[PDB]
Amino acid sequence: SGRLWSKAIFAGYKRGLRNQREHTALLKIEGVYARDETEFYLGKRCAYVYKAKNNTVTPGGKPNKTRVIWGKVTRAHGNSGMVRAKFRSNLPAKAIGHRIRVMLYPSRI
Amino acid sequence: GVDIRHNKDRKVRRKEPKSQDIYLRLLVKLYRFLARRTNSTFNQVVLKRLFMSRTNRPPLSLS
Amino acid sequence: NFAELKIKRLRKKFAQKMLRKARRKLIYEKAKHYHKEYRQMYRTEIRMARMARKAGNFYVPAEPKLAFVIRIRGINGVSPKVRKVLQLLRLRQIFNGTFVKLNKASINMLRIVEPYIAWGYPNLKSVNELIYKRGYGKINKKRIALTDNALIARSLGKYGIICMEDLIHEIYTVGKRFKEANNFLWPFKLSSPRGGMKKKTTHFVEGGDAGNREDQINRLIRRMN
Amino acid sequence: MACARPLISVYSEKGESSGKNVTLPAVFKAPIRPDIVNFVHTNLRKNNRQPYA
Amino acid sequence: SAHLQWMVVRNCSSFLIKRNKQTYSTEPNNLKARNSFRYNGLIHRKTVGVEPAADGKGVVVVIKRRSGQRKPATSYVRTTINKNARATLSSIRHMIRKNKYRPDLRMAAIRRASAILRSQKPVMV
Amino acid sequence: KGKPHCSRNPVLVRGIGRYSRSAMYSRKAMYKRKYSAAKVLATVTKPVGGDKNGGTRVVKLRKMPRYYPTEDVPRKLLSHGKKPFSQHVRKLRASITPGTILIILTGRHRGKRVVFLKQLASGLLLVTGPLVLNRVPLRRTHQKFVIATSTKIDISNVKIPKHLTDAYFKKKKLRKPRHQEGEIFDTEKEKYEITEQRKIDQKAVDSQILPKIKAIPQLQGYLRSVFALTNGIYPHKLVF
Amino acid sequence: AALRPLVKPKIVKKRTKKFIRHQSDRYVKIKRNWRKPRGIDNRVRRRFKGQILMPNIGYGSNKKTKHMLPSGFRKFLVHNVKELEVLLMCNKSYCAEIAHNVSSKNRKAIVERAAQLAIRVTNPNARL
RNA sequence: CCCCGCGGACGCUACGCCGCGACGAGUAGGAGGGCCGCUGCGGUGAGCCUUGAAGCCUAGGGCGCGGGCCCGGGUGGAGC
RNA sequence: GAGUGGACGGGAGCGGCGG
RNA sequence: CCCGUCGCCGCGCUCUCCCCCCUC
Ligand SMILES: [Mg+2]
Ligand SMILES: [Mg+2]
Ligand SMILES: [Mg+2]
Ligand SMILES: [Mg+2]
Ligand SMILES: [Mg+2]
Ligand SMILES: [Mg+2]
Ligand SMILES: [Mg+2]
Ligand SMILES: [Mg+2]
Ligand SMILES: [Mg+2]
Repeated sequence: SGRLWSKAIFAGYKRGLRNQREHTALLKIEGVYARDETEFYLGKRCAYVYKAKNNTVTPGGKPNKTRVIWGKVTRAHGNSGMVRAKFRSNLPAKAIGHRIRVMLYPSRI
Repeated sequence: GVDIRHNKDRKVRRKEPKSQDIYLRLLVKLYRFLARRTNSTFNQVVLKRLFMSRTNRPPLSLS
Repeated sequence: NFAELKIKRLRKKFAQKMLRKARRKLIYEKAKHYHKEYRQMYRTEIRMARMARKAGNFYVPAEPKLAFVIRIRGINGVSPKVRKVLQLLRLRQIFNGTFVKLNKASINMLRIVEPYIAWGYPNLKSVNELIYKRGYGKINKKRIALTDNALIARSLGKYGIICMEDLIHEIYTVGKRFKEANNFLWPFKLSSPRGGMKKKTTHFVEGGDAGNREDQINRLIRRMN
Repeated sequence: MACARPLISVYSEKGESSGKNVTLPAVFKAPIRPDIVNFVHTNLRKNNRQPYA
Repeated sequence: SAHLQWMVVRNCSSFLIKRNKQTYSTEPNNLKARNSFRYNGLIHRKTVGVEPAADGKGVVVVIKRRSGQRKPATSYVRTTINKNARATLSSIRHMIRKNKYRPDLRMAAIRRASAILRSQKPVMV
Repeated sequence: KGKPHCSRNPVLVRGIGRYSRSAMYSRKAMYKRKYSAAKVLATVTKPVGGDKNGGTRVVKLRKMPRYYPTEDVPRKLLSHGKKPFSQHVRKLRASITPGTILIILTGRHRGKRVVFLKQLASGLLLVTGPLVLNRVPLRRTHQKFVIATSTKIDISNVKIPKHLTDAYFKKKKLRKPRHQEGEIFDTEKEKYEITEQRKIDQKAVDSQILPKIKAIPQLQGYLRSVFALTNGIYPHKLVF
Repeated sequence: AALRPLVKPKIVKKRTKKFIRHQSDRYVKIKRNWRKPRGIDNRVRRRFKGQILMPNIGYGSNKKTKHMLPSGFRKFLVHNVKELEVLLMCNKSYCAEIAHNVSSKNRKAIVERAAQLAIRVTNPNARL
C-alpha cells in the first residue's frame, strides 16, 4: 500500500585510495545530505533486494526469484550524509549504484 | 612496534636429561616432585644436576 | 574430635573475617583522609595567591614535582642516545605513558628525548583515571591488572601502600616511595588520541605536540585513555 | 624386590609342576635398559652385512 | 615395578596404536583402551577389566589376584554378571569401592559396563 | 517472626542509598537488636505382603542410574547475572502511552495505524486499531517495530479485561502427537479459527474505544488509512 | 538419525581456500603443493600486496576444534573389527572409518559391529 | 564413632595435563620440531587383499598453518 | 582430605546446653 | 546426592515495638 522504506544507493565499500575493506559498505540515503541528519537511520535495518534465476523460499509466501542480503546501518560516514552498513555477507560489487532499502524497522521514535 | 631485542629471550639450559636412561628418568620424576613440593633448595640443585651432561658431572675420587 | 575441629575452623574463619573488616575500615578512612588532604592542597594554592594579590605582590607556586610523559613518535630511525633515554623512561612503544618524578636529573633526560615525547603536569583527575582505567602492576615480572587491593598490598604493603588510594596518593604527591610505587606500575598503554594531533614532528609551542605543555597534558590524557 | 629372589618351579614334559625348584638367577634382577639394548642391537646387526658397491 | 615397566612400553608396545593424532592401547584389561599409566592393564599389581560375556549376555569382570604376578595362567579371576543393568553396575561398584581394589577405575569400569550392556540389547531400526 | 518492613533506605541512584552505614544503623535500631550465640526421607518403609516374605521393604526413592554414557560434559561456571526472560525488566519508550496512535511496520498489518492500550507482562504492546476501522483485532506487537505518533486519544476510564494477557494471546498449535512418519498429510486443522471469546473481547473493547475516536474530527478516517512514504518525503524530516 | 557428538561447538576456520604454490597457475610442471619461495627478488616471499599469500602459524585452527569434521566428530582409520573396539569408550567424540583397501565382505561386519557399539562410521555404505 | 541414602563427573600418553604474562619483519647463515614424504632391513599389527593389491583418473566428501594425508566413484588385475 | 603448628597429662578457672 | 543461584564487594528484611498511607 506504500513504499515504507527509504531509498538508498550502494555507493561503494569503505576504502582508502588503494585498499578496500569489503566487509562494510557506504550508502547514500536520499534526502540525507548532512552528517547531523544521519542520526535517525543509525541501527536501521537495510536490505539489498535482487532477483535471480532459481526460485527460493519466501517467508510467508510462494517461492519466487527474489533474494535479499540483510544488513544494518552502523554509523555515519563523512560530513555529507553517507552512512556505513554491515551486511551478513559482503555486498556484491555489481550492486554499486543500485538500490538499498532502509527499512525503518528498529525504530526509536 | 616495541623497541626490544629478542636474541636473549630463550634461556639456554637443560630442562630435562638428554639421556634416555629410564632409571635416571624415574629418579628425575622423583626429584622433580621433591623440588616442586618442598621448599628445600637442595632438591633444586640435585634436580638440575640430574639433567646435566656427563662432562658437567665429573667423577669424584675417594680421596 | 569432629566437633572440636569444627569449632577451630569456624573460629579461624571468624578471625579472618574480622581482620578483613579491620582492613576495609582502614582503607576506607585513609581514602577519607586523602580527600581532606587533596582539598587542603587545592585551597591553599588559591589562598596563597589571593593574599599575595591583596598585598600587591606575586605568589609563585612551587615548580611541579610530577610529570606525565607520553611517547609520541615510533621506533624507527631513533638515534642511540634518544633510544637509551626512552628505554630508561620505560617508553618502548608509541603512546606509552609513565610518571616521572621531576628534578634536575630527570628534566635533563626529558630534554634529550624532547622531539619524541609530549609531557606535562598531570592533575589529580588525570592520576585517578590513569590508575583506575589503565593501571596494571608488575607482579613477578607479569603485567597484572589492578582488579583487587590484594595485588597492591602484597607487593607494596611493606611501604605502607595497601590500596589504589595509597598508590594514587603516592603518585600525585611524590612521597618517599615514589620510585617503588611508580616502578610497580606497568607503563600505561594509552590509545591513539581521539580527535587527532596537531603535528607530531614539531614542538608544542610552535603548533605541534612535542616537548613540554604545562597543564595541557591533561587535555591530551582525556583524549588518549 | 631387587634383593628378593623367588623360587621358580620346574615343569615336566606333561606341563604340570614336577615339584622341583630352582632359585631365580640373579641375572633376572639386572637393570632393564632398552636404550642400551637398542644401541647394542643396532650396531651388532650391521656386522652380518654383505658389502655392496 | 609398574613405573619401570611403563618406561619400557610407553612408546614401544604391540598394543600401541598411534594414528590420526590419537593413541590407543589394546591390551586385554585396559578400560577406556587408552595408552596411559593409569589405564594400562599389564603393568599393575591389580587391574580391572570388563569384557562382554562369551554368550553375548552380561559382562565378565576380571580382576588380578595379588599373589602370582609372574604366573599369568592363574593371575586373573573372571566372574560373569548376567543380571539387569542397575544391579550389574552395583556389583561392579561394590567390587571396586568396597574392596578398596583400585578405586580410581570405578567410573571407568561402570561406564564400560554400561556400554557393553547397551550394545547387547537389540539395535534400533 | 516479625512482620517485614519496607527498605528504610530510599534509593537516590541505582546501587546507592540515601543514608550511610551509621545513619541506617540508627534507623534500624541495631543498637538494641544485638543477638548473641544460640530432613528429606530418601527411603520409605512399606509392607510387602506375604507369609515369610519379610515384614517390609526399605524402598529407596530415586534409584541409581541404570546406564552411564561413555563420557560427560563438565558443568558450567557461575555467572551471577543472566536472569531468565520472564524476570527481565520491561522498558517502554516515553512516546508510547495508553491511547497513543501507532504505526505498524511489519506483518500483514504493515502500515496500518492502530490504538495502543497497554504493555503486557512480556513487554509486548497490546493494540487494537479498532476492527471496524482497519481490520486489526486485539493483537500483540513489538514496540521496536512501531512508530509512536503524537496524536493520542484519552483512553483513561476504559476497562481492559483482566484475562487479556500474554498467555491469552500466545499462539496455539498442535502437530504430530501420534503421527511420526509423514506419508499421510497432516494438513488438517491448519485454518486458525477465531474464538467466540475473542469476538466478545473485541466488541467489549471497541464499544468504549470507538466513542472516543468519533469524538475528535476525522480521526476514524485517519485510522482507516495506511502510512506510506512519498518520493518527496523523508522519515528523518517527518514529525510523527 | 545419525549418532550425535558429545558437544558440537561452532568450528571457525581462519582460512578456507588452499595455499597454492607461487606460479603454479602458469605451469603444469609446478604442482599446487606449497613450496616456500626463496628467490632473491621473489615478491611473494617479500610479501608484496595483492600477491599469493604464504602459510604461517597464525592461521592455525583453534585447538578445541582442530581435526574436527563438520559433523563434530574426529575420524579414526580402522582396518578390522578389532581396531573398531578401541572406540567403544570414545563413542561421542570419535568416529570410525574403514580403510579403502578393506574388502566389501569384511567391511559389512565392521559396519554391523559399529552399529551395535553406537560408533559412527563416516563411510558406512561404501562397497555395496 | 557420618550413615533413613553405602554413594559422589573428568583427570595424570608426568615425553602428560593445566594456568598466567609478554612477545611474533627477515636475505646470507645457524638451530629445533615434523602423527611431512621415498626406498630397503630388524620387530610388531592373530594387519589388508582376487567379495579385488599397487598404480592411474576424478565438477566426489573432508582434515591439516603447511609439508601432505584419509575416505567415495571409476579403471586395473597381484601384491601392499 | 581439612593443613597459615598440633598433640597429652595432671594445675585452676571461666562462656553456653543437661537441678 | 533434582541442583555448587558460589567467593570478594555493595546493600534490604526478620529473630524489638509502635504508629501512618493505599489496598484484601
Ligand atoms: Mg627477530
Ligand atoms: Mg622516520
Ligand atoms: Mg571520529
Ligand atoms: Mg625526521
Ligand atoms: Mg584448509
Ligand atoms: Mg601447475
Ligand atoms: Mg634484493
Ligand atoms: Mg608485533
Ligand atoms: Mg620470524
